Amino acid sequence: ACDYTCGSNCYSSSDVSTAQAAGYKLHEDGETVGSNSYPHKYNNYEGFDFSVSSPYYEWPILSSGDVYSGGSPGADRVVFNENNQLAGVITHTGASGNNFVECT
Ligand SMILES: Nc1nc2c(ncn2[C@@H]2O[C@H](CO)[C@@H](OP(=O)(O)O)[C@H]2O)c(=O)[nH]1
Ligand SMILES: [Ca+2]
Repeated sequence: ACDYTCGSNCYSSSDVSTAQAAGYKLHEDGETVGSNSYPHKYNNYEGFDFSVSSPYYEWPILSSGDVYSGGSPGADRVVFNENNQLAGVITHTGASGNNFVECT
């Protein structure tokens, strides 16, 4: 069973922890990857009820199982905070335009 289901993509907790660790490391070092500069601030315009405090940062999680290193980020993202706490896993899949919905 999937711990997080983003559309058709299936992710386990280990998939999320691995992606999160990479994104947080880049955040700490003040570095970014890709043309859209990840990781970067996630403003939460959607208004999700996150259990952890802001600021939030978004980082791509890939269905391939690889850690994001540039190029197309796909539709899925892990959102973490300043303390490297997982806020949640969100996706563009099933959401209009560039909006997000939570992965179930
Ligand atoms: N939908 C949405 N996009 C946000 C939010 N905060 C920042 N963004 C950025 O706005 C764009 C929406 O897809 C993305 O930028 P990016 O294109 O540079 O990755 C996304 O990272 C937010 O709260 N909601
Ligand atoms: Ca996996």
